[PDB]
Amino acid sequence: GGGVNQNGDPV
Amino acid sequence: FNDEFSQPVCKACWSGSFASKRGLPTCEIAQPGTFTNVAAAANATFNTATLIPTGLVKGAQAPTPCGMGYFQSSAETTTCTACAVGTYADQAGLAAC
Amino acid sequence: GYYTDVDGLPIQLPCKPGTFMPFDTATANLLDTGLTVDGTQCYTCQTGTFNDEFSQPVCKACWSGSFASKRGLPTCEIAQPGTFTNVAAAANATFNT
Ligand SMILES: *[C@@H]1O[C@H](CO)[C@@H](O[C@@H]2O[C@H](CO)[C@@H](O[C@@H]3O[C@H](CO[C@@H]4O[C@H](CO[C@H]5O[C@H](CO)[C@@H](O)[C@H](O)[C@@H]5O)[C@@H](O)[C@H](O)[C@@H]4O)[C@@H](O)[C@H](O[C@@H]4O[C@H](CO)[C@@H](O)[C@H](O)[C@@H]4O)[C@@H]3O)[C@H](O)[C@H]2NC(C)=O)[C@H](O)[C@H]1NC(C)=O
Ligand SMILES: *[C@@H]1O[C@H](CO)[C@@H](O[C@@H]2O[C@H](CO)[C@@H](O[C@@H]3O[C@H](CO[C@@H]4O[C@H](CO[C@H]5O[C@H](CO)[C@@H](O)[C@H](O)[C@@H]5O)[C@@H](O)[C@H](O)[C@@H]4O)[C@@H](O)[C@H](O[C@@H]4O[C@H](CO)[C@@H](O)[C@H](O)[C@@H]4O)[C@@H]3O)[C@H](O)[C@H]2NC(C)=O)[C@H](O)[C@H]1NC(C)=O
Repeated sequence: GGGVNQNGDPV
Repeated sequence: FNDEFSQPVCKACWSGSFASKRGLPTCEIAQPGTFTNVAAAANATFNTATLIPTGLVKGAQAPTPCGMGYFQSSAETTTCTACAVGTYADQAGLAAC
Repeated sequence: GYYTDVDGLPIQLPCKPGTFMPFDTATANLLDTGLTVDGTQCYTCQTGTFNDEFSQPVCKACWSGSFASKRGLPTCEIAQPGTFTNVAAAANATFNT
């Protein structure tokens, strides 16, 4: 999750 | 989402899918280069004595793009796979590095 | 708005249209908690914002009548007949001279 803004669902 | 007639509760979008709009009859499927993994999403369970469903946790609204250095090729998935030697992924959300 | 990810790059490269790069972590616009900027990573645009220009320090805010549901959209999505979007607080970032 690098370079992904607003964060996201964990892999 | 909800796809049936005369329901007392909606249904939670599963992992690998999302519902971005309101009142969708079907869940949208994540596309290559993205994924949704909501582990707490669950469907309502009907109380067989009172016929009332209680536990609903909504799914994902938007898909998460794969991070830099990772990629995803299949559509309905819950994870990103780092690609092997000789290849790289310098953008977020790549269908193939 | 510029980045360099490998050693000895001749020129700064511009962030691609869907992404942005702020001055630093403190003065950054919408950018989440754990994310830090050190000049090696362009960051996507938050949902509800968009960007279509190269080498930008901030993402642009989607106007009333349109929306951005995914991450790092080069363009905003137009609301369709039957729906609408009215955010009165939406505003672009103003530049200090
Ligand atoms: C709450 O309760 C809900 C009750 O309906 C429940 O909804 C149901 O959820 C299930 C999933 O748990 C939906 O299942 C459907 O399965 C289809 C196939 O799934 C996978 O297909 C693969 C096929 O292989 C191809 O693709 C793979 C990669 O994906 C690739 O490797 C191959 O080469 C092939 O190209 C297969 O390998 C896997 O093993 C699986 O079997 C999906 O395609 C369905 O997608 C749907 O398409 C429907 C078409 O009409 C559409 O109606 C749906 O909206 C959706 O787009 C889907 O994934 C089941 O459909 C769904 N019920 C309904 C009617 O929507 C919720 O899951 C539950 N919520 C929670 C959180 O538990
Ligand atoms: C922050 O800064 C941003 C800087 O860019 C700024 O983005 C810009 O915002 C403006 C709007 O404020 C965008 O304008 C564009 O207008 C186009 C048309 O809008 C209306 O179209 C009428 C034409 O008539 C048709 O439609 C009417 C009803 O809509 C109908 O009655 C007729 O029958 C016709 O069907 C026209 O007369 C009116 O005067 C209006 O102008 C839209 O189509 C544009 O949509 C874009 O399409 C582009 C295709 O390449 C693309 O850029 C996107 O897909 C986008 O959806 C758009 O709405 C202007 O384009 C936009 N700039 C960029 C580069 O995107 C933000 O608004 C600002 N944010 C805030 C909060 O201030």
